[PDB]
Amino acid sequence: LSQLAAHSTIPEPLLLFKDNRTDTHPLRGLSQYGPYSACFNLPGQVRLAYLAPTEHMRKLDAIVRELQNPATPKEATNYYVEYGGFEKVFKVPLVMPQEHLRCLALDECHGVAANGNGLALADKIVQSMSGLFRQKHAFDVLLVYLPASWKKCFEYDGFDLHDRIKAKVAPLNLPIQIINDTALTRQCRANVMWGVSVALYAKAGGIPWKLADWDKDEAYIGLSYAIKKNAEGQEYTTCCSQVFDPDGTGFEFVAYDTREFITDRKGNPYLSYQEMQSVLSKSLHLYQSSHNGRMPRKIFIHKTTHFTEDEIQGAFDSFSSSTEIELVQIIQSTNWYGLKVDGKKGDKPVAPASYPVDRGLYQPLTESECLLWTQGSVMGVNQQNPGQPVFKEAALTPLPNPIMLRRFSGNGGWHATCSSILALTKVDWNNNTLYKKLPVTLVYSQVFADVVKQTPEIVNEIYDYRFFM
Amino acid sequence: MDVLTDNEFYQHYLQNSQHMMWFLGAGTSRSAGLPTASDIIWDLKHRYYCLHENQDYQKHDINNHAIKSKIQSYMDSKGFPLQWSPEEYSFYFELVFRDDYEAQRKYLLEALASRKVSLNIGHRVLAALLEMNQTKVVFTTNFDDVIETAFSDISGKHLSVYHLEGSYAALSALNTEAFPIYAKIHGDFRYQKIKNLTPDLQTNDREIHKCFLAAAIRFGLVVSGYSGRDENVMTMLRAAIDQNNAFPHGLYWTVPSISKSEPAVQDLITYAQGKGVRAYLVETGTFDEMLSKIWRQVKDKPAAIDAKVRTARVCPVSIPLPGPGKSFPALRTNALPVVTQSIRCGVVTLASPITFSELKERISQKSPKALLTYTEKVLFLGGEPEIRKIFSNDEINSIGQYYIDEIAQSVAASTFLKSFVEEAILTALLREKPILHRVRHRTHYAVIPNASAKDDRFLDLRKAVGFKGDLGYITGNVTNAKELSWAEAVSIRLEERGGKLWIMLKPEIWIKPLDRREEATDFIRSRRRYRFNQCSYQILDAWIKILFGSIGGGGTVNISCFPDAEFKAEFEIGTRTAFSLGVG
Ligand SMILES: NC(=O)c1ccc[n+]([C@@H]2O[C@H](COP(=O)([O-])OP(=O)(O)OC[C@H]3O[C@@H](n4cnc5c(N)ncnc54)[C@H](O)[C@@H]3O)[C@@H](O)[C@H]2O)c1
Repeated sequence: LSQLAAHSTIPEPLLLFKDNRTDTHPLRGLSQYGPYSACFNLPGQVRLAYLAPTEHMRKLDAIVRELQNPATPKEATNYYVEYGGFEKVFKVPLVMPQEHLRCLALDECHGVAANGNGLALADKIVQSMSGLFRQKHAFDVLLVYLPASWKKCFEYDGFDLHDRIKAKVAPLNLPIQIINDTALTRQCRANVMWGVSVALYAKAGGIPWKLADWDKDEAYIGLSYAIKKNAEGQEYTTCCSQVFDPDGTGFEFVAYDTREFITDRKGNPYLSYQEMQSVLSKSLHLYQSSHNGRMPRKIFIHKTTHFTEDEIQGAFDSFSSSTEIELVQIIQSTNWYGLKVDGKKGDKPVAPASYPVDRGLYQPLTESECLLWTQGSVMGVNQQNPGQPVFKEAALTPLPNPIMLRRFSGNGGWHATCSSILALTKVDWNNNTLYKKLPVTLVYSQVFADVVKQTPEIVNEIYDYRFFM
Repeated sequence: MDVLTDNEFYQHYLQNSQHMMWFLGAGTSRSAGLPTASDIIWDLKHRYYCLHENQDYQKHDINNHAIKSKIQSYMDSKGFPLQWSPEEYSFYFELVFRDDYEAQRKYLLEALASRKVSLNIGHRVLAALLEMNQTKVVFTTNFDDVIETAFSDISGKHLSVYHLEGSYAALSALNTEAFPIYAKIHGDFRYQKIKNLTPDLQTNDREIHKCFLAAAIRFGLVVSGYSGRDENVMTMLRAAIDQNNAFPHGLYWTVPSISKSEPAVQDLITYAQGKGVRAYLVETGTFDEMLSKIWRQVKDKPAAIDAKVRTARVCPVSIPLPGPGKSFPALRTNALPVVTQSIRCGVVTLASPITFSELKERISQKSPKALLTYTEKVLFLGGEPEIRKIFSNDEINSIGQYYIDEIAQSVAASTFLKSFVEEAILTALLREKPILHRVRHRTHYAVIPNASAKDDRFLDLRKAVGFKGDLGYITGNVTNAKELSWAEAVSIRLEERGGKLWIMLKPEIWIKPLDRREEATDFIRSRRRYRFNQCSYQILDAWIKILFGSIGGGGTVNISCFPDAEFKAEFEIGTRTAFSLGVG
């Protein structure tokens, strides 16, 4: 026999908006209700700044003007809702910059970009950026436009021009937003409009939405590493960490550089007992500072690679003895895929379904492994024809691919872990779609480690999330 | 100036661990659950700021490090007390609450009642260091029992406390050299009226003050987790500095971050250096980090103490247990179970050892009809004439068979053996069939032959690959290429999951040259665009019934690899693909 136990489905998580209203569709909830309001937080006047050649300043001004005017999906997009302008939705004015905040680079970067150069272009951008630091206290978010001629040398197998510019800009606490040629092109205004407006508000300091299930007391920590080469040819590892509340947020990191680490035959590093203990102790210190001395009762630790015997003991020696610690490993690629076979009713016997598996289905396999989907059919979010499921990924892959979760600790219960991962999937503010394939902790920690890796020196500081990402 | 690395403040401590006394604070109890004074003060400040409900609530939204600085600057604008000052606590309390002693009591009974106080690594390490006589004198300003509980748990006995009651005993015990002492010191003129302290208790406080002075006359201070909020403690420290030959082995002030230090501690360190005392402002991270790095190099560790300090071995308690389900909406996988935990293999011993690369190149040059393994000893599943025929050399000793038991764990551990088993299974599978065999990237496929792409054996595959019930094409050539012949294929992999062996199938299409894959990928995308659930079900069923004999019987088909040989392999792969249904 080949009966693979029993599966279960997690109901689609709900989001929280202004005046305590809930909806599963982020864009629709923003349209009808507006962003989450907590005190003032001072995104009361989102002031922008420009950094682009004056020959390309007109298009940036045009897109900024378009940000304050309504736009329409223009077709049966099946997901996107009509954009009502920045005054609508966000309930906050957007201020165009004046002449005083129009810094630019004159002519040095064109020939360099035509030659495919790296660090020097970033340093010249940094010098103009310092010219703007002479006036920092005039705006909240900064807009940077890099033309296709500079896109020519955007990256080469590693180093990325925008990534390194952001790496050199972040440690001095000022946010930036990269606008590339795709946003001006692609002739689908509504799709672009929702993707940039939310990011601007998030980087200004606001909170677009928030998970509606926040009463539980837990925390989620995501770890990622990046191999960097410092001076005098020595290998170093930048283990970045980030802690979340059951309602997303998570505004701070712990960036830590280490030397004591083994490496398997794939380049994946493994921290020793002391390094893992130090990283987790600093993470707990960060969490306690931002929550007025509160300690979580349960802690989830998500990592892409497995946990060594030393790393498990290192984790248990960082928190108190009355805190339940549960370690989960998430694997992106799996050899399994699933098909839905419904039917019966009265008409006909069983037959394959017209649409793929549900998003929230999870299937336990063994004593330590489970198959969570986080990708597939989702109902109740259709805008073209209501009452029909939308796969939302029929263009890339005709069938969804599950992900595998392995647990190296924890008492019991697949439901809590799968629900937490599914809920954390929906709270990424840089994407305009419903969900992502991976929980936000892993992707955030990975991109932040990638940004930190490009620093020349050894960093052991605590950063903010607006200035990165 | 007067800054040392953490490494520098780990060799000095290792030598002089016996001549050191500790001055703790509220930061050495923050990791145990109890909030410090800074947390309470910040809570009061952001409540007053109208950042949240300014009457009674919790769950602040954003604290950050920019919002905190904005709030502190806004407070300082009106003329509020400077940061890190003793006046700040009571001033902010009175400002926020404005009398209403009942509301004060509700706030303190809501912020510190349901706080599960629990031990951390640093407290256990300090208790252990108090047990084995390495550290003698410990001073603190806390109103908790973390260290006492740690000592009780680690040792089993009770700690000797010399607070306000029995204060005169501290100096007597120090002179008589009663080593484990844990003396507490009160705050700034406000805890006295909290407990209605008589002037005799004030005389007691200066009693522990003389205790500190005389202890410094003979020890070194490693004060950690302190911010300088009190001025009585700072005055006592200054008086201790003023004593001749104060702290002979040096005074260390450990902070989690130098860039976030306090001006008062900098002033104290500068004064101590000016008077001629070995004072340094070291940065050793958190308290747990410092105490664990100290405990690493502690020598002559008793076995019981070491076992009690660090966490025991974490058992594999990660054992959730599922059960069968009963509901109609089901899920069909792509895995076929394999039930045969026993194979018979042949072996041969070589007088001269050979490497994997040499065996592979010899096979490539002298291709037999046999399979070989390469980890350290060659195991084969071929024929006796062939094994004599391959590399010959007459270095053979014995051909005694080697039974393979519980192949699951061996496949899970090794990698070459898993590939060998997969190759044997596929060779048994494709025997006596017209389907091809390709080994691209160790991901064995099964390509439909173009020569015979008209048999009724593939009629179902053509039917299930067409549109709207019409027959399709399972073999052809790419549109803009005359040398890019394509054919429907399936990839067969072997996977191990918790003691069971599965065979994973995946529909795919195959390209003949294998070196021109760009337009091949474009063609793959264009072909696979419209292959949804209903089409994938039919394609999988067609491939399964093409490969594994026939279905409908619902049993376990049997395949044999080289059936007419002394060393064959038999498998019992099931026909039905694993499914699941449940909830209910
Ligand atoms: N646990 C208690 O009994 C308690 C709690 C709060 C206040 N108080 C009272 O407040 C008064 C002043 O206390 P204070 O001087 O400690 O003020 P404080 O609370 O501001 O001291 C905090 C200092 O310790 C550091 N710190 C915080 N967490 C740390 C960690 N995990 N590791 C290492 N260092 C860390 C902080 O950076 C800061 O410098 C005392 O009279 C004391 O009785 C006592």
